[PDB]
Amino acid sequence: ILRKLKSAPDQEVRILLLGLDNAGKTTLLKQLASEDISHITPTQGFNIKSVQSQGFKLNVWDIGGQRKIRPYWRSYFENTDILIYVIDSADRKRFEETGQELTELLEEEKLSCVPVLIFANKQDLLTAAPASEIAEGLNLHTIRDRVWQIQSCSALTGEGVQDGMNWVCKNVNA
Amino acid sequence: DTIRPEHVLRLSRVTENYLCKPEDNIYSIDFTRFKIRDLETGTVLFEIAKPCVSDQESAGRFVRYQFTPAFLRLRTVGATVEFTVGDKPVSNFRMIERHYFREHLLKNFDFDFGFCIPSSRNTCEHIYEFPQLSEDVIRLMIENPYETRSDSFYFVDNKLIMHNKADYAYN
Ligand SMILES: Nc1nc2c(ncn2[C@@H]2O[C@H](COP(=O)(O)OP(=O)(O)NP(=O)(O)O)[C@@H](O)[C@H]2O)c(=O)[nH]1
Ligand SMILES: [Mg+2]
Repeated sequence: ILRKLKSAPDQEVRILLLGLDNAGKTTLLKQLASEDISHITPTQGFNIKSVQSQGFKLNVWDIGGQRKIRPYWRSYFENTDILIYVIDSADRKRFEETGQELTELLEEEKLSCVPVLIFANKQDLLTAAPASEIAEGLNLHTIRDRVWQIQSCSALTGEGVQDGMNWVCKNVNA
Repeated sequence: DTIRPEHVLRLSRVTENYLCKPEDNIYSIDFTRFKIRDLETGTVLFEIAKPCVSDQESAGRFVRYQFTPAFLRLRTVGATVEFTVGDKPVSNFRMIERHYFREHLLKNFDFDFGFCIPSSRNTCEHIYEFPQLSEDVIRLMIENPYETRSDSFYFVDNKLIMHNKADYAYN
């Protein structure tokens, strides 16, 4: 009848969520998956969301950002299609620190040319630094050999998350 | 003994026996949490975690679930597994879960976790749009409780370590 093999592409989209501990990666991922975020604990490992539609798979990886987990980030780099890097916009003491981690990430050869969305998360807070100020601190405008984007967001409310995901969808296959 | 993922993706029906013993789990991988939820409404259909072990009544690694017929008309479902890893390192952890109904492959979930941090606690939610089932398949699946069965194979370095099974009914 209207039964149609519209699918059969066997595609694979890989999104990798990184950032320092307490940035909001797990909260953001569970928000994206419309999931309970009432009792989030520090991720000592990885959280995956594997969303399928008839052979098309979208795999999203949230890796822990504890000091004892960051060294293992390098193990989860292969085949990444988008990098989402989360920054606690209210924790200014750590900007410099997070600024180095991202700098290390964008020099990793395993992640070359992968588009990177920088979520300036926790914009629901009074102390949250604006996204432009963070982009200053990060020297994001010197980023060459890849397309990047910053996005004010609050994983708690959801504000701005769909804008970042719209960018991610627009700049996939890059 | 010598079960590779390739000799498992070619199966056409549930295996008659477990393909490894509980002693084969040399990496002390322990599944600590399981959740089924309807992602269209958000309803958590089933969940069992951490200290809770069973609500019951060869090998102790068999579960079976019953649903109302409405389950077979759901649009998208989300199944979450949470497992811990021990001292020994684990490179290339893989999971192959196959649901059949009498030599009829309904759904294949082949996910390669890869490296697992030692002493880690990880989760994986498979969110799938329910498979395209003809109304004949619905009729048969409803009318024959627990003839829909599933094999859950878990591999480490292409070497089967864990084998759990399940039967599903919709009455
Ligand atoms: N006010 C506010 N709090 C937020 C926001 N996003 C996350 N948080 C909170 O910040 C904390 C960070 O927790 P979490 O989401 O686990 O961050 P994480 O990236 O997973 N850290 P880890 O790498 O250890 O797992 C939590 O208490 C979380 O509720 C936000 O937009 N606003
Ligand atoms: Mg986390």
